[PDB]
Amino acid sequence: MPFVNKQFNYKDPVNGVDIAYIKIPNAGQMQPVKAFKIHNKIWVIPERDTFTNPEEGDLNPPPEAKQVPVSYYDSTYLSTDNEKDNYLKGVTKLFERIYSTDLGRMLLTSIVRGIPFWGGSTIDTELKVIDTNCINVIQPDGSYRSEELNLVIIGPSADIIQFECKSFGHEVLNLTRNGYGSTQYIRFSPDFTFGFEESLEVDTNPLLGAGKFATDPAVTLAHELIHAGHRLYGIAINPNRVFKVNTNAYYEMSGLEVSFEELRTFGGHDAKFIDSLQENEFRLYYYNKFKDIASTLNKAKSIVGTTASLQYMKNVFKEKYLLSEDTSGKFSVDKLKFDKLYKMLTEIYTEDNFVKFFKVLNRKTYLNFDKAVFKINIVPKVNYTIYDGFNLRNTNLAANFNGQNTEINNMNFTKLKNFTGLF
Amino acid sequence: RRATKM
Ligand SMILES: [Zn+2]
Repeated sequence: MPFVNKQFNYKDPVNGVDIAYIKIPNAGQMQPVKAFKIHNKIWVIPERDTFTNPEEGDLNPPPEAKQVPVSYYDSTYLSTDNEKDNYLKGVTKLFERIYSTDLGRMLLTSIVRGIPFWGGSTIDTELKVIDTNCINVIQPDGSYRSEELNLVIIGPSADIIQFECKSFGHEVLNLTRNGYGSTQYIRFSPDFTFGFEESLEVDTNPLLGAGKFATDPAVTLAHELIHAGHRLYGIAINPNRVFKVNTNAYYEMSGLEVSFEELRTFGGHDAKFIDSLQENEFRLYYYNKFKDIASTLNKAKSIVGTTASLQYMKNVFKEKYLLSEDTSGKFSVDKLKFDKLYKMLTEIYTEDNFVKFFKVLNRKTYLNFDKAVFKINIVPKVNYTIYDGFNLRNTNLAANFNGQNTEINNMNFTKLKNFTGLF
Repeated sequence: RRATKM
């Protein structure tokens, strides 16, 4: 069975359930936007993201001598219904490609179960949802109803290639780092991809290569989904914790520091830059956070609202955090179970492992240099499929990653900008 | 995040 049971068309009439006009909790004003619920707890908004951050509502590019090297602007991208239809279909197709692998099925299952914790109440004797982990859906009668959700895929903001995982913060709680979790908004586009070089010495050099091979967009989305997994379970590493790259002369002369959260997400050898001691520090830190959630759950006596029963919610979080329950019914965190879950989310779900499952060529490290951005169209089956990506079986593109070779499969890629030599 | 500033 498919991850997305319905093949939505952007123009399909709204129904107030899985096709509806919605508003997000940006703590500001906005006109409702058309959205599609593609799976339990997951929505797609085919719009440029001018909502999550009020200071980023301008899609227009600054003057030429003001733009960052690695960036791409086009204020008109994703403004027409045809584009939105293709965006919806492209994102859906990538979710299917990801779900078709055992690793992808595992990651998506973890994401759906990762409901943001109900820790919004001010009194420890009752559990209450945090409204910023919900969206407001316009019902058939014109009224709004609050719906909890775990993930939203939305178009990029001004800089089209700056894909990232975003979420609304709390006045006092660090939701992505206190075990609670929060609704994740992933800025992403299936309509562009990036080039990389097949030789490591070239890919990690800022002056060489034009970007001969194209990254499979399913890997790019998986990368953001991995971050979402960490953030939904509240175990993301503080961005202030970074690796002062000293293994790349070019990075060094720029004094560039890369966050541990990114190295962990890529996995492979990159993850090894995080030493054992710091690794243990974080593990214990989050163990203590899961413990506090257990203590808060015990002090809870009632539930706020009538959408679900306390028994239901207390159990939903017992399954999310895989807690244990004694005779009296008190909750506790088990070391073996915590370590297993923590390891699954941080070591099993990595970019490097997804590359193995998709059988594609990909950058070998996160510590490299971008080469170029290409326009693509993965919707037509003659171009890309759920099962083979660009490397179509029984064609000349089947072997040696020929489908990702932009020189061989040139009809599937239009280079929009070169980054090499501009750093 | 897709990549560093590089
Ligand atoms: Zn990232």
